[PDB]
Amino acid sequence: AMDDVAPNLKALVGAKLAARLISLAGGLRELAMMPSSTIQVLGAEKALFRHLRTGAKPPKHGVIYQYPAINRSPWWQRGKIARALAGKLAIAARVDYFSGEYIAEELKKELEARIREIKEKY
RNA sequence: GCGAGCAAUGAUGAGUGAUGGGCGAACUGAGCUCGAAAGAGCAAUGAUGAGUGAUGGGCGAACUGAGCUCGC
Repeated sequence: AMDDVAPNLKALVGAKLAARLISLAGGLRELAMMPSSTIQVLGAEKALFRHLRTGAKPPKHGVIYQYPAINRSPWWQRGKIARALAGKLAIAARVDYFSGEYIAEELKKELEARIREIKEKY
């Protein structure tokens, strides 16, 4: 049993999003020090920039956009899933930096359950 | 105060602006959804709001063309 050891972000979202969130926070310490309501908009790029400089439309999502329930679903669900996903990611990044202990099937079950709740709602 | 020089065969005005890429001034911060309705489930370990692309109606918008200069 002491051979099956792994990081959580690789299981909850996988490398295409995990290594992007690390690179857009500059590092994994910095991603673990970030709030859900900034992890939502990491890699929104030109959309975050002009929401500041010109006071434009707030970015609904950043590099999280290609998640398994955002770029492929109705607009009603796209906004609600983005911040819930960023919540569960803000937990997962703090786990993988500060302790490195594995819980990611429960972090998956909670994000199945909150998206099933978004389904009974919408 | 009055005259003098230049000018439609071109007097006047302006040291200031363009195009492209990030960051900073404490994102919202609790509601939502189902139900005859009390109620029930989800939620600060993040509810909700803030998307991109396209379709239709409405609203508004800015070079001049003669003045410039002076001696006592």
